[PDB]
Amino acid sequence: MLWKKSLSELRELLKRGEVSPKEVVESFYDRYNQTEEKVKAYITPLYGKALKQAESLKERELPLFGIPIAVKDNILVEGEKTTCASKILENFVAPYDATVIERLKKAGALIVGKTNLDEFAMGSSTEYSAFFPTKNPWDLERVPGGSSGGSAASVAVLSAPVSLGSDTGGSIRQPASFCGVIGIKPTYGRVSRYGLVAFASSLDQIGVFGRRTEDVALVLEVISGWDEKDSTSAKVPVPEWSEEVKKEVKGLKIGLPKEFFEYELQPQVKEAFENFIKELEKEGFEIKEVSLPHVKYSIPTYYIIAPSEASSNLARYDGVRYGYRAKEYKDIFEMYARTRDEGFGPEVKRRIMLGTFALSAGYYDAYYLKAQKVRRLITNDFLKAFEEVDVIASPTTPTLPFKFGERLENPIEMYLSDILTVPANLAGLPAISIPIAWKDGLPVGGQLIGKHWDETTLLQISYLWEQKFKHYEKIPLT
Amino acid sequence: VDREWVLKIAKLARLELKEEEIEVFQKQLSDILDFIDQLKELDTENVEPYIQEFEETPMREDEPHPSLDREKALMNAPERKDGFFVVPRVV
Amino acid sequence: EKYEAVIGLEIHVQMDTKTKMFCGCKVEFGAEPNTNVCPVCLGMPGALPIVNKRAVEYAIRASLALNCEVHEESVFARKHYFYPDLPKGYQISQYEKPLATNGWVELNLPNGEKKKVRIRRLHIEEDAGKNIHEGDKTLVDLNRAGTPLMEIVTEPDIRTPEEARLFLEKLRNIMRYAGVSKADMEKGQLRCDINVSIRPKGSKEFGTRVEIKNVNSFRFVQKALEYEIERQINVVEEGGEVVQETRTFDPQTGKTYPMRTKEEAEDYRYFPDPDLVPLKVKKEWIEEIKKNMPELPDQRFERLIKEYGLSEYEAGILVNHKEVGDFFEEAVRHFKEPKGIVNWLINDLLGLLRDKGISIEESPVKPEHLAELVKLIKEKVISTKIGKEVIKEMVETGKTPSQIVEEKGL
Ligand SMILES: Nc1ncnc2c1ncn2[C@@H]1O[C@H](COP(=O)(O)OP(=O)(O)O)[C@@H](O)[C@H]1O
Ligand SMILES: [Mg+2]
Ligand SMILES: [Zn+2]
Repeated sequence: MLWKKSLSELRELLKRGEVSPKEVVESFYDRYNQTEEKVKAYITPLYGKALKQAESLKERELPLFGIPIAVKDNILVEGEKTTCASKILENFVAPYDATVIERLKKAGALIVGKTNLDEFAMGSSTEYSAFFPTKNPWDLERVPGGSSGGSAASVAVLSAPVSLGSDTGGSIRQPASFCGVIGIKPTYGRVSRYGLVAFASSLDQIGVFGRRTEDVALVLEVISGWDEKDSTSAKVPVPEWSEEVKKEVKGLKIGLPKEFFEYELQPQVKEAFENFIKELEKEGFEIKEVSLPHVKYSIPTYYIIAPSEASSNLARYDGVRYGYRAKEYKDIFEMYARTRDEGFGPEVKRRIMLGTFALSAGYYDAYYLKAQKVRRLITNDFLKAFEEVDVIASPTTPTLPFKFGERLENPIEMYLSDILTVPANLAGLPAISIPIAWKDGLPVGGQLIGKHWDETTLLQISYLWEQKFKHYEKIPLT
Repeated sequence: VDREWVLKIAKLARLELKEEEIEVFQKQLSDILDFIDQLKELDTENVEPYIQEFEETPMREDEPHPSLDREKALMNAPERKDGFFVVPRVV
Repeated sequence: EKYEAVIGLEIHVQMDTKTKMFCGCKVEFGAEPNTNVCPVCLGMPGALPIVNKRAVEYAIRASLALNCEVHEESVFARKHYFYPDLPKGYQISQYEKPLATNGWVELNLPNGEKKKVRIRRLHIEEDAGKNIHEGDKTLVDLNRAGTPLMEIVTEPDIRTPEEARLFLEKLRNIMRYAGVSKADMEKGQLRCDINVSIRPKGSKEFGTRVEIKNVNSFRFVQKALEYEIERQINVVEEGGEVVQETRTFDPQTGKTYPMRTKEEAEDYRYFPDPDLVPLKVKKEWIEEIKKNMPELPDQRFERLIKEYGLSEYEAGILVNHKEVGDFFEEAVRHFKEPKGIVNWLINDLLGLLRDKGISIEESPVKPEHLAELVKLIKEKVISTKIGKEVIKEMVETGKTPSQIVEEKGL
């Protein structure tokens, strides 16, 4: 049905003129119109604009020639609103393109819309979007995850085939898990953060959602690589991932962290994960218990580091150069303090307060500096475990997709969604969430954490898993 | 943690909290501060704070790049005048 | 006098780079508001800083010229505060782990004695923009935001308003000789905040500190200090305690004033900018900058005294205004009569250019013309009396000495 087709199916059709870019966009546009009222994946749909851009698109040999792509609304797309799902940035028109958007555009991709998120990418459910909640296409009483809720969701309903999100502490993987889709956050430094509205600079990474491992491997290859506009982007050559996913490496090893046994899992998740591992064992993977003596400290560490960097990075939203400004004020001080109280959502305001505390002199040593040290302890656990094993596996999430309002009561209950996801951001490691089962009607994600720069292996295992378990065929909303 | 504390931190952060928020953020922040207080247990004398690996500091040649068009630089501005960003007067 | 003044200075020096500290926008004076500006230097969402290599190179050179220990690893830190001229809500500078530390400047005092003022630190940081007030509004130009600065902090080693000025003059001259900054207060290239306390003579304890901000010339720092020292001595001997505050200086009145606003400073919430890796400075690069260091004023001073046999009065003039020494040496090259050339340069040309209000870089009399004129005086082609008549018209016209000798008869 066209929107039902993968990028391989679409590429062959586009290369031989059997279809045009415009038709592709039209197809997904329809599926968008079918789904959007229920799902609410987008803040700013740009199918209209992509239609027009498609007419002038002609060179077919471009790696992403006719491909529609949704983009999270904390990644700048020039000339269109980048809201970060915030009141403080509604009506902010992006004056420049994120480096990844430049690279996709150059590769023929067609940006089809700006995707909903937790405000400033802080949250695990998308409920903190200042505008409206995005809903899980497999059960609209359920959350799609966060913060990249809309990017996961739209890939799930196939209102777009492939999608960009960002991952500070699980913001691609978790949503991938919840929406029954593939989602990867590459090694810290693999993809530029130029044009990515910064949350936690030392933790943020753009990543990719898709339904087929090749789709994800190609979009990632396109957007990855050194950027001169980003000091933290690595000068490391990008592997030819599209040619590499399909290969098979013999005698790989999987680590099951002993410390993860102590983690409260829903029985359905536990069952699905055990089966994922048994089935991988059958295919010849060696399965080993590993130790990460410090992982349990990941959450506390993250919820000191992330808020801290966030209070710093959000200092700039001030009513002076752009965005929202309060209407009533007697002073510059009031202008500042009113603009911000009114423009920022509650979770954001919470991490700002916590952050400016953790950086305050007198508390910096016991808070942020301490956390950055424990962070090295946690990274070192991984480097040592990677001496014995090739990837580390766990569930992506301790639970099945939860209900709206369920984790808004105590802010902390929201944080606990991240317990299996944050360790990879702390260690700067790549990590993928792939769908491993459907339990009580709901997707379950399996997570693989790889060594620095080893997205190849993560992707390879993802390709092998999909051949056994064809999750790309499970399409929600008919 | 005090009302005094909440107000002092919000001042630093330039948040003019509404009276509803001051009370909620008292409990929520207290809870979060108890929640994240796990790290004292660990010994970090003799642990280096985390930095990403790098061989040399990334630097850039001293050569001009085309600036942003002033129109685009100002377009988003709440108030502009004569090429300037406009804010209420400061002392 | 019973008391003693203790003075420390905090100097921000603008680096003569083409480009800003953390983006590729031009550093230039008097552009149209918000034209040399950037997603980066504008503190736009998503925009990342990239360190300027020449800014780094210049800051190392300046550190060495100030006799500092240059630290092979230093860290950019975020310094947070909210102000309309500071786009990101923070200034990127250095804190703990600055570039350079433990240096010194030598002052030559009128009485002939030489004194040292220690440099506590030199660190790299970016500038903020500039505000203009107009009615009930402030107008913000961010052209200057992100311009590279060296923040130079003195130990409280200065004892006298005159010493404070002399320090500032030497610092300027070292910066100029090293070629790192033009360092003229007039153009905002050098800022200076003054800190001062008093102390019973020969005491080792430190008195309560007053900070005087936005003093705009080397002369004004002397005047501000002159008064403030008097002010504090009055207070103390009247039985009062001197109170710790920031004050302002009015050039028109020559007085220092407390501020109407009891606004205390706020925690800067310092931490390493996570957009940047540590500044790692190879020993090999320090060595290379050390080996290729331009000549510095104290060195030049002894060299001229030797190479040309000038007096300490003469060489001092030539070294304190570098372009005068440069002129002299290019002239002495055309005609190897050093004694004759300094005479005619100092006693004649300099005063004639001053009167016409013209700098030595732009004088109609080129080093060739002075060397030529001094040739005619030495070789007895013309007399001193005639020589003084032709130099006046040389300045007036721009014609060679030989040109106007012919045009008017030998
Ligand atoms: N009692 C004092 N009298 C004069 N100058 C002082 C005194 N104390 C500090 N200073 C000067 O003030 C500047 C910095 O002061 P300091 O208190 O050391 O750092 P800061 O106040 O910037 O954190 C230095 O130039 C130092 O010499
Ligand atoms: Mg400074
Ligand atoms: Zn710039």
